Amino acid sequence: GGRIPLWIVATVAGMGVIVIVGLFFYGAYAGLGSSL
Amino acid sequence: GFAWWAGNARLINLSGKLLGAHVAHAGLIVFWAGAMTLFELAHFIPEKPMYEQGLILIPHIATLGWGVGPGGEVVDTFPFFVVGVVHLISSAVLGFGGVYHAIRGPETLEEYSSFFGYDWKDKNKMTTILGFHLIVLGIGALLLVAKAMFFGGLYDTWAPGGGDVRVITNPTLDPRVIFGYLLKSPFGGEGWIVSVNNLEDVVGGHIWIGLICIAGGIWHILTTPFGWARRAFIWSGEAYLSYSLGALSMMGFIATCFVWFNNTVYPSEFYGPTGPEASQAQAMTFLIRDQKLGANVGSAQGPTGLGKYLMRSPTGEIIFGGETMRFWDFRGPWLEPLRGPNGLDLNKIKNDIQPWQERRAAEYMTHAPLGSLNSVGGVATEINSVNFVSPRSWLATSHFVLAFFFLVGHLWHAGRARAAAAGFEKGIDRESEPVLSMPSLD
Amino acid sequence: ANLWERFCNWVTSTDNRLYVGWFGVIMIPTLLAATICFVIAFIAAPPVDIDGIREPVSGSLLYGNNIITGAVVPSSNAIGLHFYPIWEAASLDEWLYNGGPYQLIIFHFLLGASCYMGRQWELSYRLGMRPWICVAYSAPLASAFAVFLIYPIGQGSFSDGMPLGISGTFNFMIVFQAEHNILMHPFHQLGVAGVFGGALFCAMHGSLVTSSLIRETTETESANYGYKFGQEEETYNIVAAHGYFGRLIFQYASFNNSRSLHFFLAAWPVVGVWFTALGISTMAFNLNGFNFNHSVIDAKGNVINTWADIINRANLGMEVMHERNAHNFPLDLA
Amino acid sequence: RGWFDILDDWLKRDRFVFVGWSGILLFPCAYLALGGWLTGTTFVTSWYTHGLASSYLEGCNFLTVAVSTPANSMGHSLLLLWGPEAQGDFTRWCQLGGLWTFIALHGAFGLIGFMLRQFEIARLVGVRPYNAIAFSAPIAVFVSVFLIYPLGQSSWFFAPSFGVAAIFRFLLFFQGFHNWTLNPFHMMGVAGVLGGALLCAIHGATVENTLFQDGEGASTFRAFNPTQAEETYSMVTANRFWSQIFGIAFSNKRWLHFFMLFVPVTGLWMSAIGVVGLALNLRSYDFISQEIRAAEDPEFETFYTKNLLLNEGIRAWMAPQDQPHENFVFPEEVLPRGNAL
Amino acid sequence: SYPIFTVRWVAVHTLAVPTIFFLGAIAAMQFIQR
Amino acid sequence: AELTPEVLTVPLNSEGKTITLTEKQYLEGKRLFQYACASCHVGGITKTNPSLDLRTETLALATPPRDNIEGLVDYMKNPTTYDGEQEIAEVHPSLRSADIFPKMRNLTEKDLVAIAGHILVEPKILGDKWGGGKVYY
Amino acid sequence: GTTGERPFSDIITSVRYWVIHSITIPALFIAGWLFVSTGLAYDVFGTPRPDSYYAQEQRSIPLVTDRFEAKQQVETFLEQLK
Ligand code: CLA
Ligand code: CLA
Ligand code: CLA
Ligand code: CLA
Ligand code: HEC
Ligand SMILES: CC1=C(/C=C/C(C)=C/C=C/C(C)=C/C=C/C=C(C)/C=C/C=C(C)/C=C/C2=C(C)CCCC2(C)C)C(C)(C)CCC1
Ligand SMILES: CC1=C(/C=C/C(C)=C/C=C/C(C)=C/C=C/C=C(C)/C=C/C=C(C)/C=C/C2=C(C)CCCC2(C)C)C(C)(C)CCC1
Ligand SMILES: CC1=C(/C=C/C(C)=C/C=C/C(C)=C/C=C/C=C(C)/C=C/C=C(C)/C=C/C2=C(C)CCCC2(C)C)C(C)(C)CCC1
Ligand code: OEY
Ligand SMILES: [Cl-]
Ligand SMILES: [Cl-]
Ligand SMILES: [Fe+2]
Repeated sequence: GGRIPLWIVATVAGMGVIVIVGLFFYGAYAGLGSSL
Repeated sequence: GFAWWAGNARLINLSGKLLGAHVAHAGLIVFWAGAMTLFELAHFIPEKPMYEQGLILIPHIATLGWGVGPGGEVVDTFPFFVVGVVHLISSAVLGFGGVYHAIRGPETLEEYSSFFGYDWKDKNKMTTILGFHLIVLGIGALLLVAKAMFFGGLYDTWAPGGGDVRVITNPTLDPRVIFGYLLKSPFGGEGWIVSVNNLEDVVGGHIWIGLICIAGGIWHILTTPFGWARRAFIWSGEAYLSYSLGALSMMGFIATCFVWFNNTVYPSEFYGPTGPEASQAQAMTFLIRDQKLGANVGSAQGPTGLGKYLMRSPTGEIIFGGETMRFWDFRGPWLEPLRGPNGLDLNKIKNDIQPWQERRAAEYMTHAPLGSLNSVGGVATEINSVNFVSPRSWLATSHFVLAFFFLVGHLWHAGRARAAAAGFEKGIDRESEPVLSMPSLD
Repeated sequence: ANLWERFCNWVTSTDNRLYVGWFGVIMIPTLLAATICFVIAFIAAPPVDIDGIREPVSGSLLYGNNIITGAVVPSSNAIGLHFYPIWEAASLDEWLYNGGPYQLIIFHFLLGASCYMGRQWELSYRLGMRPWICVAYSAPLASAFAVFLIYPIGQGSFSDGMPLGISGTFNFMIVFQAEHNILMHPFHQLGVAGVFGGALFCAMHGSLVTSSLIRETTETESANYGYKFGQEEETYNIVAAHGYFGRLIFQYASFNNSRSLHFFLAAWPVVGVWFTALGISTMAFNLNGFNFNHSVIDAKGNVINTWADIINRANLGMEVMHERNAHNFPLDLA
Repeated sequence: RGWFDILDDWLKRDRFVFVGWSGILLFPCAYLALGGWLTGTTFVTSWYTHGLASSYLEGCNFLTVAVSTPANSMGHSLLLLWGPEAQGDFTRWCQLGGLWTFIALHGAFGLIGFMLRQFEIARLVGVRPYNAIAFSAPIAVFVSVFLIYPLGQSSWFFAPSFGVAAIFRFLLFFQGFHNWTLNPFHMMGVAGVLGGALLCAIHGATVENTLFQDGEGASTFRAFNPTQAEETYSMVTANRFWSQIFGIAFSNKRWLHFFMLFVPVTGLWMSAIGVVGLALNLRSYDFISQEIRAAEDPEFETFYTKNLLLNEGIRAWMAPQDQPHENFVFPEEVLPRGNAL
Repeated sequence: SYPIFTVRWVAVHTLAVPTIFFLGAIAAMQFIQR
Repeated sequence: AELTPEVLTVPLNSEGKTITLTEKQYLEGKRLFQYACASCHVGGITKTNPSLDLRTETLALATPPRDNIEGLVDYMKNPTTYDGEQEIAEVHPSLRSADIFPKMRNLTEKDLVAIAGHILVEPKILGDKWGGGKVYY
Repeated sequence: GTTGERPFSDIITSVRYWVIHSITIPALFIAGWLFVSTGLAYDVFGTPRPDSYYAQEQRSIPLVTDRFEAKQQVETFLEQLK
């Protein structure tokens, strides 16, 4: 019902967004589309 | 009264918690200076110009005379390491006091001690705090004078021989020179205080500023605001914040122009060439190349009828031609040897250009401060290859943005401080709407 | 009843049909000077050598322009950022040839517009209002500073400021894109979103309030007569509007607090236009839009073009043609 | 009360996402237009239609990905999956540009579905249908730009491709080829879009700075109640302020909100008319009087002639790569260029 | 008493399910080399 | 298409001997060219003197021919004008002048080979783009 | 002001929800990854791999130039790679 506290769900979800987006920006400098 | 998104406004009348917020925030500032310097140093390569490496703090230290020798060559990186470690260490002490005063310390100070406690409306106390900080600032400016005169000097891009560290023995004290700057026009060829082009004036200005600040600090510790000042201002914490926001705004705009135009306290050796500098260097480069091929650059008429390489400014000075005609107010150490009383001297141009001047112009022309947000260097149509954005573009743009927002911050808090002081910041009283007791306009 | 106090009472009087105020004391002369010079120049000024190459550009109606092509032309590149008032010229003829009127107009206007913003604060204070309408206006004002002052400062010349004319504006735009790739700059992208979104929400709010007007008139009269100026009761049913819009999307995507809604209406285009003003203001220092030219190459190293490379082709065309006689050297560094 | 009424009942149940009869058209078509765009920008090339990479799979980023228009050789083919060009081969269909028609056609029917939804919900709730009427403006823009415009030209190829930078290319194409900034129908659109954004900001700010004090908190949001009868801000003070600041002010709350509907909707409708003209190359490209004088008098120069030189650079420099099916070979010596550059 | 499967449930997963699949595919793409 | 040994095969000297680079050497030479040369020679042009480019046909007609590894390695040690008549070490980066061009200090002999190999391979991939300038962007 | 569905905040803070979705989410992420790492995405969509935009000595785009032979034209371009 209200087990996992909401503020913990938001933190983990938010850091998951940061990870995925960060990996896309790393990819702008490596491999395809990096100009190298 | 305030929602969570305005939560720091709950600190307005909690002097002990507000002290913790300020001191913790100071630790953040000193932390960034410490960590950024180490990051820059960890990434530093001495064989590359600083401005090819995205450095903004190391160039500030080098300008003070630490770590560099003739020509701006980095000779010793240890002063960079020390400046960064000492800042980094000090942020722990400020963080420690900050969080203590914000969480555990007394919530308000005025019960604990009449010295440290304050009421925003106490004009005597407020000007006393101001005076203390004025003295600190005045000491701060004298530290730069101390470094320049007694502890090794400052880096001087104008020094004969390519630039070098130089002790300043004759700072300018003549107030006609020092205050003459404050009264120069900000327009082209004049440049207000941004035109300061020698270290003697820089050091002399800081002697003056230190004395004025210390004098003003003692003045404000000893006095209370006069009645004309009392009737002209709003006396509240938010009003004081709004005044400082306006001041920071003005200073950010000035700093923007300082880093964009000035190559004295922002040496091009470290920060790269200025916009005007790089544009002048391109004309120089092709003057040199064409003249070596046999071109008589003095007599060469360009497509418009103006000289292809050399023309006159609107007041007659011989200057570089092309679109760089706009940049003829540029002055720099690699170019001044070619200047006579009427501008660029054609005899010196024919006979006295040195290889070091050819190299420098080629270098500056190919490091003009143009680049993309993803750090592709050059004009916007250039292909990928060169990873470069000038430190001057980074420092100018960042501080223009900050200066703009702080001007908006000033408007926001100035208007609110006025409304709060008069009692209508929360909206219009339905039972006493001023317009309803006014006559109509028609 | 002192003479200075009587003047002071008139300047700040809330009974003047148009509020004057202390900001108005500066605003009224500077705006009149700028307006009068602009009208006269637009109609009659002779051609101006904007680029300093002795190639004058005709901007005024009497010299063969219409409303769309006419302009007050920016001042000569030979002047750069030098201050050029009338009394620095040997003659008005000189001052006109070199584009002196543009400087007089933009300086008087930026001063008068800045005081216009202050005047908005000032009257709000005399009427007992909240103070932040002037903060909304700082977004268009900052945009005017960017194209009239900031961009010339960073580029070194008022000759690269935006002309006071319709076709001159488009000229400024095209050249800006060739040299800064503004379309690929995120602050301009945010400006488009502030301007597109502002138009969207204007139409949304207008249609939702109009949709939920309470029946107060007959079919033979304008519904507008169902509202009387200064009536105490609201004129539409916000719960009905909320009930419609919440079902059009989903419930929690619709406002039912009018204060929150109108604050949102204020903030979206204001912040978007702040960013686009900041975009011009930072491209003034040549921090340009994203460059993905030749960012995709294949296993051998062949360039694989993207739409960014097509943009570059168009930008190259604008680059090579603009100011076709003003460049003697290969790089257009300013 | 037969099967039709029973279905009516279920479609109009009050639920988290209202469905309605309009939902039968809207939800499939909206989902497919959107899913088609995300699929194409993640996975699908434009190599065979444009000579362009255009997907994340190929190395593109969010700004450069696109679902690109079909090759010029397809004309205005519907490019049905089962049609004569792809012949039911899903892979060939992607490579020939079929996702573009898929998205444009499903998007069009989704827009219809959305406007019917606005009608349907308004009828059930009991409000006037002005939100639907305002939405006519985005519809006119979409159909004029994505359908009418390429239908007047040689092929779909010249419609906008669905991507950030592809649309940027569309803007610049229209400058250099149509001189679209010079077109009074676009200028009226500009005034409607910027006038709408102005009205949005100025109205929001005015309400927020003429509020009545209806609570004691410093956050003034809490002092509003959706069922209160009373106006939450002072129209009388707002009118006085603007009358003294600007000379004139609104006095009628109904006119004001109608005008906010009117200004951006009308602006968009005007621009759509101008694009319909450009479908036929019916441009406002030139002023004949300027051209006659400038041809005869080489000292006559305006911002108008300056811009046409820019347009000529754009055309000659982007056309070979932008219209690859035409096999334009422009030797270096024919390219228009000013001095040095 | 709350149902588990609703029209809402369908709409949510209609969007959420291919979204995570797509994020997985785009993540893998960051490691492709030419 | 791919980086095959045939494209990675470039002349070693004027005599006609050839050398076949590795992919690694090509990528190394591209990185080093960007580090030490691209600020003036991006895309095979010369920003400060556009009359002279890095196209193979241009290098072939220089005196000392420079369309081979040896000629290019020698140029990076002791650059001359295009006719061979004067040494230009004091205005052009080289090992002979690494005191005034500090980026040349830490280039080893194999770095020079990779840089030279990059310059010779790249026109084989890019064609007219290499040294063609903005017309071919 | 509710339509009878279970509130979202109740679902995502519930244990059972996380029991199911700590499996379903990584599985979907892994499936999408494999769609690319196995190369299936190239084949399904016909997207060139980095080695198959051009033939070895080829600098011409394989542009479709016929409406009704288009499918065959692509197929001939592909053969000329292998
Ligand atoms: C520089 C940023 C900054 C600083 C210094 C402060 C400081 C403060 N805020 Mg503000 N605040 C900020 C940003 C900041 N805020 C932002 C961005 C928001 C928007 C979300 C808010 C919203 C906000 C609200 C809504 C409120 C405050 C309040 C407060 C005060 C009490 C907070 C408290 O007791 O928390 C207690 C919190 C904890 C005990 C959790 C642990 C926090 C610790 C300090 C983390 C520090 C970790 C650090 C690594 C320690 C290093 C130790 C080492 C040096 C030895 C305090 C002075 C409150 C106030 O005014 O009270 C009257 C209040 O109500 N703030
Ligand atoms: C401007 C910042 C500032 C201000 C106004 C205050 C003010 C106060 N603090 Mg706080 N504090 C600060 C920073 C600050 N502190 C920092 C940085 C720390 C961490 C070290 C602390 C840690 C701290 C603790 C742990 C306690 C206080 C207490 C107090 C109160 C009594 C202090 C007293 O009588 O000392 C008398 C004055 C001195 C002993 C001064 C000695 C000489 C000093 C250190 C020289 C200063 C160095 C120089 C000027 C600048 C720094 C050098 C640097 C730039 C390299 C007073 C309200 C006490 C309190 O509230 O009691 C409940 C208490 O227990 N403070
Ligand atoms: C952080 C710095 C600071 C701050 C915030 C204050 C704040 C204050 N001071 Mg103090 N003051 C300071 C530093 C400071 N002072 C220093 C260093 C000195 C020594 C020189 C003095 C000397 C001083 C005196 C002698 C007096 C004050 C007074 C006052 C009060 C009224 C100020 C006023 O009306 O300004 C508004 C400014 C004016 C009315 C005139 C402005 C004229 C300037 C030069 C215009 C130029 C602005 C221009 C647009 C920007 C370009 C700069 C230009 C110079 C080129 C106020 C509490 C007054 C008071 O009540 O003291 C008890 C007073 O009589 N101050
Ligand atoms: C020294 C500077 C300074 C100081 C001390 C204050 C202090 C204050 N301000 Mg002011 N403010 C400032 C500058 C400053 N402001 C500037 C420059 C502006 C213009 C933008 C404003 C605009 C402003 C408004 C509009 C309001 C205040 C308010 C307030 C009060 C509440 C602040 C709060 O709780 O925020 C809490 C903090 C947050 C909610 C978070 C802010 C998050 C920012 C916007 C995001 C920045 C991200 C950054 C770009 C980096 C992105 C990277 C990514 C990883 C995030 C407090 C008295 C409020 C007030 O009037 O109270 C009396 C109020 O409503 N301020
Ligand atoms: C600007 C500061 C340059 C840098 C950095 C590099 N080069 Fe250069 N290069 C430059 C000029 C002005 C010239 C012409 C010199 C002359 O007057 O003859 C050159 C020439 C070359 C050549 C010869 C080209 C030819 O014969 O066609 C080569 C092979 C060359 N440069 C190579 C080169 C390398 C390998 C660099 C990085 C180590 C490099 N240059 C940097 C200007 C500049
Ligand atoms: C109040 C509050 C807040 C804030 C806070 C703050 C802001 C704080 C600060 C803090 C700080 C500011 C901290 C600091 C820290 C620091 C430290 C802890 C340091 C340490 C260091 C070290 C340990 C080092 C080491 C080294 C050396 C020595 C050498 C080199 C290397 C190295 C680096 C390793 C918040 C918002 C959260 C919330 C609310 C409340
Ligand atoms: C260091 C240096 C130097 C020097 C400097 C100086 C010496 C400075 C000074 C400065 C100054 C000396 C400043 C001043 C300032 C001022 C101001 C800034 C003012 C302000 C004002 C105001 C703001 C006001 C307002 C008002 C009014 C008007 C009305 C009434 C009300 C009020 C009050 C609000 C030099 C350059 C040489 C060189 C380099 C270094
Ligand atoms: C076409 C087609 C089809 C369909 C398909 C579909 C339907 C699809 C879908 C699809 C989908 C449905 C997809 C999705 C995807 C998504 C994504 C990929 C997303 C992403 C996102 C992101 C990246 C975000 C993030 C962020 C940021 C960045 C910032 C802020 C925060 C956030 C978190 C928001 C079919 C079968 C019929 C067949 C035919 C063809
Ligand atoms: O863009 Mn191109 O860059 Ca800024 O200057 Mn050099 O040319 Mn000219 O003055 Mn108007 O314009
Ligand atoms: Cl032009
Ligand atoms: Cl030039
Ligand atoms: Fe409203």
